[PDB]
This record gives sequence, structure tokens and C-alpha cells, in this order.
Amino acid sequence: AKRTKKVGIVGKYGTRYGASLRKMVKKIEISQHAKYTCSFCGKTKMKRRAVGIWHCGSCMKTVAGGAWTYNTTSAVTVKSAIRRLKELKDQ
Amino acid sequence: PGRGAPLAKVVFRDPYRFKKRTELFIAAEGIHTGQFVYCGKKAQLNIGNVLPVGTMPEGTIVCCLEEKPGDRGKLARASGNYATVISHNPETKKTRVKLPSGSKKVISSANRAVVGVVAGGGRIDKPILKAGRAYHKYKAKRNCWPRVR
Amino acid sequence: VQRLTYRRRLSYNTASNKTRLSRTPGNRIVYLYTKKVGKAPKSACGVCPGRLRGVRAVRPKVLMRLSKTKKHVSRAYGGSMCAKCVRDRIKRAFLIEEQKIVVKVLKAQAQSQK
Amino acid sequence: PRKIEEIKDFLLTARRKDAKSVKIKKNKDNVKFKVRCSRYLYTLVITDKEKAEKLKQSLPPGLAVKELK
Amino acid sequence: RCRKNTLARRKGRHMGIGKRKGTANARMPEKVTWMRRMRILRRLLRRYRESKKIDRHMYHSLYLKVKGNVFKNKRILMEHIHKLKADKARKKLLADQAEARRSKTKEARKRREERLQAKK
RNA sequence: AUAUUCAAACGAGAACUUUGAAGGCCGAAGUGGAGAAGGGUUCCAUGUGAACAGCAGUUGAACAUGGGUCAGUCGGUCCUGAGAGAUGGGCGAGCGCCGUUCCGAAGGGACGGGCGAUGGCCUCCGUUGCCCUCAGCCGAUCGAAAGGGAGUCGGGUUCAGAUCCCCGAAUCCGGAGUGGCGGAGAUGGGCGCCGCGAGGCGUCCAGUGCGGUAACGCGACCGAUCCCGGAGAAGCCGGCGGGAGCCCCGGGGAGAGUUCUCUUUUCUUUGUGAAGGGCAGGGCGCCCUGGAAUGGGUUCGCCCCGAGAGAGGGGCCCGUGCCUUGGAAAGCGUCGCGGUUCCGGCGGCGUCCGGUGAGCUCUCGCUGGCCCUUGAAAAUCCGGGGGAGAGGGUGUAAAUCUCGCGCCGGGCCGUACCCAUAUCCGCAGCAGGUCUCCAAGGUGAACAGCCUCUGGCAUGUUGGAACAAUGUAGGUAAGGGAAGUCGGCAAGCCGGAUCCGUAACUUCGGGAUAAGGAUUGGCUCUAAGGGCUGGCAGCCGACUUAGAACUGGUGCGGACCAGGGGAAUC
Ligand SMILES: [Mg+2]
Ligand SMILES: [Mg+2]
Ligand SMILES: [Mg+2]
Ligand SMILES: [Mg+2]
Ligand SMILES: [Mg+2]
Ligand SMILES: [Mg+2]
Ligand SMILES: [Mg+2]
Ligand SMILES: [Mg+2]
Ligand SMILES: [Mg+2]
Ligand SMILES: [Mg+2]
Ligand SMILES: [Mg+2]
Ligand SMILES: [Mg+2]
Ligand SMILES: [Mg+2]
Ligand SMILES: [Mg+2]
Ligand SMILES: [Mg+2]
Ligand SMILES: [Mg+2]
Ligand SMILES: [Mg+2]
Ligand SMILES: [Mg+2]
Ligand SMILES: [Mg+2]
Ligand SMILES: [Mg+2]
Ligand SMILES: [Mg+2]
Ligand SMILES: [Mg+2]
Ligand SMILES: [Mg+2]
Ligand SMILES: [Mg+2]
Ligand SMILES: [Mg+2]
Ligand SMILES: [Mg+2]
Ligand SMILES: [Mg+2]
Ligand SMILES: [Zn+2]
Ligand SMILES: [Zn+2]
Repeated sequence: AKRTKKVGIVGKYGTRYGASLRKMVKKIEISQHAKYTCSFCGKTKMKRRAVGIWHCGSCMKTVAGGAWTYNTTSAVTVKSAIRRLKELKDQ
Repeated sequence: PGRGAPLAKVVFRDPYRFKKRTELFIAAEGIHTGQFVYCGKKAQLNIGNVLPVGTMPEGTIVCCLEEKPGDRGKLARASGNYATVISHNPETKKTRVKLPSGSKKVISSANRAVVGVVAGGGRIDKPILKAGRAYHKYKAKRNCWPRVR
Repeated sequence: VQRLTYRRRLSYNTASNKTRLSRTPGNRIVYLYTKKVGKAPKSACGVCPGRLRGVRAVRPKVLMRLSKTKKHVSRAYGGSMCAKCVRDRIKRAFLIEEQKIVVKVLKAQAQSQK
Repeated sequence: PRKIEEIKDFLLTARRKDAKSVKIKKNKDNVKFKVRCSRYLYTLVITDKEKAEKLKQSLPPGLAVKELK
Repeated sequence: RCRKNTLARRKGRHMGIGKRKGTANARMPEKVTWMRRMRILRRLLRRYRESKKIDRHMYHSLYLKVKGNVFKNKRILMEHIHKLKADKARKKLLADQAEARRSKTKEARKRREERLQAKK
């Protein structure tokens, strides 16, 4: 049964810290406690160890990513830009 | 402890004697254990590698920039920060870079710099909700937290 | 019941002050100071999380008393690296050498052609 | 201590120079020959009194033997 | 005195509403109750599966149902298993006779065709 | 901070000493048994009763005589941590200070070869001075009796000491010319002969170990500088599982208590060390076959799988549990003899069989969750990669060995007692303060309160006789019910659990035990909730829930424990 209407993961925070703050931290909590897919083995076992450190439970392979997500849009756009610049330099 | 960005432990082999030299880097985004990273003047330009700013094309995103040659990295080394190569001056051997604070600085093109952006971006996004979290944050840094007006 | 006391001048429940109850032939319950549990060696590959097999799990200074047969296993890198990573290392070495030969012969053929 | 499960090896241990004495404990269903050497105590246990007596006559002559109870 | 009072309590006396100070969960935890029930039911399911009363597909289905809490007791689960087996047996018997009829008429038509081809 | 009484003994003298009996308290988070810091002889025996112990004392932590602390295996000793601190250097009128790798020529070591001298049957080796060759330390040194750190347990023994003395079982480290011995290396094959043959004779060749497809195993099983790795080496919390100690249940013994009546009754007791060997029991992210959707396996939860699930067959780690050597000789309980004695004296008999549990404590293991928190270093030990080298020419084998047994040694310092309403600090025998270890029965959710067993004590620096006022700490009061007071201050009401019921407002989480109702005792039953063996039969059980009848002067969370509530403002 649906236990709560609005509050989800931040239901553990009770009636404290303010509605806006709890709403803002809810998405980050979900993203950082979600399990991702290992782009090396394909199993959905990519967990967060600490801030910026992501580890796969099966490969035992660790990847340096983002604080609250596995990868950041800044990182992916920098990777694309770097690839394009390499291609430009080598023509 | 005390630093938001993670660190990478990279193993090289001494070119002058039978040994293996272990070094600790500032981890850039997308680097994984077991990856190969190449350091030098003629290492290809891709995420992770370190090479002098005088050889990368302008518009390159750079982390752990080296402020003076030989200094071994001083600039743009906090979580989520980076620097950008702006323009080259082939004579006088200088290049212009944009620091994460927005200032534009001129450096010698003979100094190394990691390619990419420091891992652990968006750490400031999550609000510390309680004095407990703030206390645990500053306990690993220094005695400065409970500021009295 | 017969509630009992320490037998040394250390009275704090620290890591070294660990005991277990035993019944003596004199029909008394005493403490008996246990030794710390040892750990088997980790594989030198650095990826496998398991401990090695065939090696006794004892404290580091106990290994002086033990014999080499009980300390290691009969294989290359025996008692220092798991068999999985040993065979992976063998295959990797052979395949890298084979591709090095291929690259050398192709490079020499291109040089001869030019 | 150690347990000796055979006769002739126990006899060799008895002929060993370091053997200081032998003791014979004659309990029920067992007869125990305990040879005191430099490091270990060697006990041979048998379940036949006639083996016990023949072994007692076949014990070394210069060994200090004492029966106890 | 303690033993006599314990015997009376085992018979059930002295244990009414008045002589209760802790909550029902404090007296007999629901987690322990659920644990015991799940162990009992899963053990029964395994014994049936290796006794070949039920097939693995039905075993998995009603294993998930047990976890989903539809069978309160060992007896209730057992009667559900009996009813399921009865319905399955009836459906299997009907299917067998239907396919026997189909195969019979198929081979009879094939026989007509082959004897026609032999006649020509 | 609940509490004393009777009799006897010693003694000149007894409310207080001692012994016996009775009544009580602490109540296993103790008024119990042991330590750390601190004290320093307060510990033990005898003697005294001048002084002290706020009465007294035949008593003492007082006074005087004498005694008492035994270690390779308890700890310091060693390592480094936060940190402290020399040399170089810099500064400073100067005593000196900064500084801890920074402006230093910071190594006094060695695999090995040669040179020259020496002793031992100058064999071969050892002690040697030089040359050749090889070689990084994060910086001397200090820094933990709770961190890291190999190795001792059982019984007995005093008046006061016991992992220290005695007896018996072990164990770690270090040493060894001739290696003390055994075993391993390692003793085979080919060929040519004699010999009926077995075997022997004589030449050539190999021999730094073997088994299993595999995980891996076997008693060893050569090897330097160098390099790689491991252990040491680690957070907090939750769930579950195994194993021990304790508690509980059914019997069988031995000894006690009750026996006006009953009770095959109630109570006490009913061992096996370390260190080896084997086996149950746990765990495996270890191996082989094989290839899975109609997906399967599986946990309390999770989770796992073509990067190989289910199904079989194997390997490894722990093993504190059982048996066994230790071991019944010892210990303990009972009955009975000797020494009148001075007794590790002697004797019999026994030390048995089972079942259980969301039980409590300890420990091992699996698994998860939280971190913008990621939860020591070094001494020390070990394995692996490499092949510089060494060993013998077939024998009387050699170099060598982390295998079995054997021989020798382990120096220095602490070690008594108190540990706290009387050995510590507060001027004191001060209701204050001071870091920990173990923890029975009942009730009960419970380490709550209340009563009890083991252990301890004598009411807290005095006793006797009365029961005035005023006090301090407790209670109860008709009728009214805050009228008292600055003010419901103080006291009082409610209280547990089960079944119903629950508003305004709101950050939708709460409010909430909202508020408001009913029940609860004792006894006799009924139903439901499981394991083992071979939709059924038998056998074992352990605690809960719901319902019903009966019954008491309507009494039942009967003591203890135990929320007054609502409407508002700042
Ligand atoms: Mg502060
Ligand atoms: Mg035992
Ligand atoms: Mg081995
Ligand atoms: Mg009391
Ligand atoms: Mg004491
Ligand atoms: Mg005490
Ligand atoms: Mg005294
Ligand atoms: Mg006086
Ligand atoms: Mg000794
Ligand atoms: Mg030191
Ligand atoms: Mg100084
Ligand atoms: Mg220490
Ligand atoms: Mg210590
Ligand atoms: Mg499988
Ligand atoms: Mg006996
Ligand atoms: Mg080697
Ligand atoms: Mg003492
Ligand atoms: Mg006092
Ligand atoms: Mg009093
Ligand atoms: Mg008194
Ligand atoms: Mg009144
Ligand atoms: Mg009234
Ligand atoms: Mg008035
Ligand atoms: Mg008024
Ligand atoms: Mg009040
Ligand atoms: Mg309210
Ligand atoms: Mg207003
Ligand atoms: Zn992966
Ligand atoms: Zn591995």
C-alpha cells in the first residue's frame, strides 16, 4: 500500500528542516541511493561508496563520477568536447 | 578525509632502475580502475592523460593545472572545477587560461596539466540539513565551525 | 551462580583482554585468555575479494613455526595469487606477445613495401 | 602427550636413551604403559591382561619401572 | 510454589487481560511470528517439491504467494495444494483425450491419402 | 539511609569483644568477588590498654615487638601515534632560541673475488687489515603497565605469596667445529657378460621430490643482491544463524529438612586443563560435468544466474563442540578405620541418563544500512617473481633440508594489602568526588520497583525513660470546591494492557496515548497456531491467542511500577 502521499525517501526527516529543503534534498537522496548499471558488465550493481566514488559489486571496478549521480552533464559534455577536439587536431 | 574530490593511485615504472613508482593524483571524471593513463609531451589528448598546455588545442577543458612549470599542479583542483585554454602565443612561449573564478591568467606553455574535469561535481547542491552534518564536515578539516558573531 | 574475576592486572575490555569460560578438572569455571583470530592472505591481484586457499589463517608471528607446505600451495605464485588471476595472467602474456609479433611483422612488411 | 598405537615402535621408544622411566596403570579394560621421555609422555593402551603381562616381561631391563595405583 | 504456578499458567490460568503489563508485541513479537510461519511453509513446500507432489512451476508460483501472505496456516496451504492438483488433473485428462482424438483422425486421413496414392 | 534480642566464654570490670541461637537488612546496576590511578606497611601473629578511635571498649587501619611480596610463557622492557627534541643551518648582546629535512661530503654495512698475515691433525674452515664490487633514507633520540607485541596450564600448599613455591603435563625464542641421531635429497635405466635362474660382474646415461583434469594434497623437498605482495591493519548501527557459560524440565543416585495431616516430597551435589590426533558442526566471491523461459533458486529482509542458475560429485578455512593421550593416579560427595599424636595415611562406594527455549551474557559467521563523518602508524613475521651460484660423477655418495626425536640457556625491574558511607582527594573514620570486569530465583516488557538464594553487615562517631509545645518527613478528613494567594505555589486527579473512538490546524510528515468510552480476579473447559519415524498411522512436545460456563459483600493493572486534559496569545 502507498504509505505516504508526497514525502518519499525524506519521510525519515519528520516535520523538520522545512518543506522546500526536504523537497530539494529528496531528488538528490533518490539519485545517490539508486543503483546504476555497470557499463562494463551490464549488471545493475553500480553503487556509491563515498562522495564521487562509484563501485560495481560484480566487476570490482571503481569509477570516479559525481557526488550525487554516477555521471554529470558537465562531465559528459567535456568528454564530447575533448573527443571532438582530438578529431579536429588529427583532422 | 577533508577533501571533496577523490584521489587516484597510479603506478608507473622507473625508467632508470628496476622499481615501481606509486603516485597519488586528483581524480578526473570518468576514470576507472585498471585504466591506462599516459603522461608526457606527445601523449594523445583524451580524458585522464596529462600533457603541457602548449600542445592542446584552444578550448580544451583542463583540471589540476600547474601554475608554474615544475610546481606539479596547483590550479583548478577542487571538486567539479576546471580550467580552459583560451589562446596560444607561439613566441615567448606563453598561453592564456581562464581560471574557475573567471580570471584570465597567462602561464608558460611548458607546464603540464591533466585533461578533463575534477570528479565529484555538484557536491554543494545538497543542503546540509543539520548542525550535526556541519559538525562532521568541519571535524575532518579544522576547528573553525561554530562561528560566534 | 559462581561469578568470577580476571586473572591479570588488566581490568579493561580491550582487544587483548579477551577471554572464554572453561571448566577445570577441579570443577571450577575460570577465564582463559584467547588468542586473536588470524586472517588468510589476500590475493596479490588486487581485484578478487576472497582470501587465498590452502594457507593456514594464523597470526603473522606464528608463521615462523609453520612449514612451507602449510604456508603455500604447489603452483606458480602459489600462496600469493589466486588461480583465476594466474591463468588470466598467463593468457594475457601469451596474447600480448602474439599481437606484438603480428604488429612487428606488419610494420616490417609496410616498411619493405614503401 | 602422545598415544602409541603399536607395540614395536613403543618398544623402540622404551630403548631410547632419554627414556627416564615407565609406569603401568592397571585399570579396567585397559593397561597403560606410560614412558617418560625428555619432551613427551608416550602412552600405549591395550585391552588384554595377557598382552600386558607379556609386555611387562618384555620391557627393557635397565628401565626404571614402577607400578602405581 | 513457582513450579505449581507455572503448571497452572501452562494450563492457562493467571494469564487474563488483568495480568498483562507489556504490549502484545512485547510479549510475542510479530517478526518472530512471521519468521516461524515462513519457515514452516517453505519447509512444507520443499518437502512437497522433492516428494514430487507438485511441479517446480507451481512450487514457484505458490512460493511467491506464501511470501505475499495468502496462506495463513499449514492446513490452509495444504488444502489449496490439493484443490490445485485436482483441477490440474482434470484439465490434463481433458487435454489428453482431445489430443488423442486429433491424432487419431489425423493419421486416419493420412492413411486414406496414402492408400489413394497407392491405388494410383 | 527500617533493628535488635537471649545465653555462655574470657576478663578486675561487657549495651558495644567472641561463640551459639533468634529476628532483620543489602538483594547479583549489591552493604558481594577482583583490579587501574593514588596510599606506602595500613597486610599477618603476639602483647598492652599511657595517648587516639567526639560514649565505652577485653576491640582497632592505635601503640610495641617480630614476619611477609619468589616468573623465559602476568607486565614493564621493544614499536610507533598525537607530540616532544639534538647534530647541520639560521638567528641572537647573551643565557640561549627557531627549525625536524629543511642551505650537510648525513653509509663504518655486505653476496661475493683477489691481495697479505694467523690458529686448529695450516686439509678445509674460522678470526682477520687492504683493494675490487654491491648499497636511498625520511632523518639521532624520546613518546602507551587500556594501542601493536611468539611463548603456561591443572591439582596442592601459608598465618600473610602464588599462571611466581611444590608435583605433573606443555610450550616460544636463541646456540651449536666435529652437526647428536634418523629420515629426505637418492639411489634408477640402457648395454655387454657370467650365473638354469635369483643374482652378481663390467661399461655409458640420468637423478636440486612426488600425486590429483581441477580447486589442491603429501614428512621435508637447494639457491644470493634485487623486485612484488600479504599479515600486523581497524568506523557505527540493525537482522539472522552456529557454539559455549548460566537458567529451566523429566528421571537415577548420595546426604540432609518436614512428617498434628499430606507430599514416590523439598533442598544440596552429580569434573576434566593447556598442548597434539580424529570426528561432528559451521563458512566459501573455490573446482569438474553440464547448459537454463512454461524462467528457475532462495532469505526474516535481501539477493543470484549464458561473465554459467538448478542437479550431481569434489576441494579449502575455522573448529573455543565430542571422543581420545593428558585421566583418575588427581579433584569432589558420602560411609569407616588407623596416628590420642606429628598425617599429599588408609580404605571402600559414587561422580549417571536424557529434553528443551523470540530465554540472559560471551564469541564466531553471514548479510545489510549511514556518512559533504570513510573510520592509525611502526616494530615484526611470511609468501611469491627471478636465477647470480653451489653440489657428485654412479659411490663409503655430495651440496643442502621450514620433517621426527635429542643437548644447552632465558639476565634486570614490579608482584603484600585498600580500592571506598574507614587505607584514595576534600585539614577528619567528612551523606561530596574518583576509571572498569563477573552477575541467580519469583513477579513483571524489562539491567524498573518489590521479596528471596550464594556472599556480606550490625543501622552508619553513643545508650536508657517518657510521648508536652514548636519543628522535619509522611497520611487521613464530613459539606463546599481556588471562595486562599502576586500567581492552582504545594498537594491532589489520570497512569499498565486489550477492544472501540479520535477534532481544529498543517510544512501532509504530524497533531495522537488528541479528546472520549468499555474490560481486567479465581476456577473448569473448548478451539487454533508444530517436529520425527514409515490427504494416513504412531511418537514427541513448547509457549501464546480467542471463546464459553461457574463463582465471590461490584471485587479484580487490588502491593509495586504507572501521561490530568482542553481553548488561546507572546
Ligand atoms: Mg570549535
Ligand atoms: Mg572441557
Ligand atoms: Mg598448502
Ligand atoms: Mg530496600
Ligand atoms: Mg574484594
Ligand atoms: Mg569490592
Ligand atoms: Mg589487621
Ligand atoms: Mg572515646
Ligand atoms: Mg615453571
Ligand atoms: Mg621506546
Ligand atoms: Mg628546540
Ligand atoms: Mg605497552
Ligand atoms: Mg597492550
Ligand atoms: Mg549451482
Ligand atoms: Mg579418584
Ligand atoms: Mg623461491
Ligand atoms: Mg595481589
Ligand atoms: Mg563511618
Ligand atoms: Mg536507624
Ligand atoms: Mg546501635
Ligand atoms: Mg474535606
Ligand atoms: Mg467529601
Ligand atoms: Mg483575596
Ligand atoms: Mg482570587
Ligand atoms: Mg504544581
Ligand atoms: Mg492538542
Ligand atoms: Mg496577534
Ligand atoms: Zn560491473
Ligand atoms: Zn584475483
